[PDB]
Amino acid sequence: EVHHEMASIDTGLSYSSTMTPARVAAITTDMGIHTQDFFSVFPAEAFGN
Amino acid sequence: PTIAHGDGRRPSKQRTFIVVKNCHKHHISTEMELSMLDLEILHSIPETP
Repeated sequence: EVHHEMASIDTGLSYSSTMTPARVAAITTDMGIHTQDFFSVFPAEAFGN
Repeated sequence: PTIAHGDGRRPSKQRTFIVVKNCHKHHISTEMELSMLDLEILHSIPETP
C-alpha cells in the first residue's frame, strides 16, 4: 500500500477559480403534477368525526 | 485502471475482467478469364524478334 501525501495552498489573494454551469445533460425529475400528501406526513391528525 | 482514493481509504487493486468475442470469417471468389492461345504463347518463350 503506497501512501502519497501532498499539500496545497491558494497563492491568489482573491478567488482564482470559477465554476459555471454550462449545459443541462438531463432533467431527472419529471416536472409533473404530483402533490405531496398531507395524510402521509401527518397521519396522526383527523377531525372530530 | 483504478483511482487512488485517500479519503475513504478503501484500497482496491485493478479489476481485470475477461470477455470473449467471435471472429467472423468471409470468403470472396472471383474468376479470371485467361484465353488459351495467349497462355500457349506465354509458355513457349520465343527468341525471334
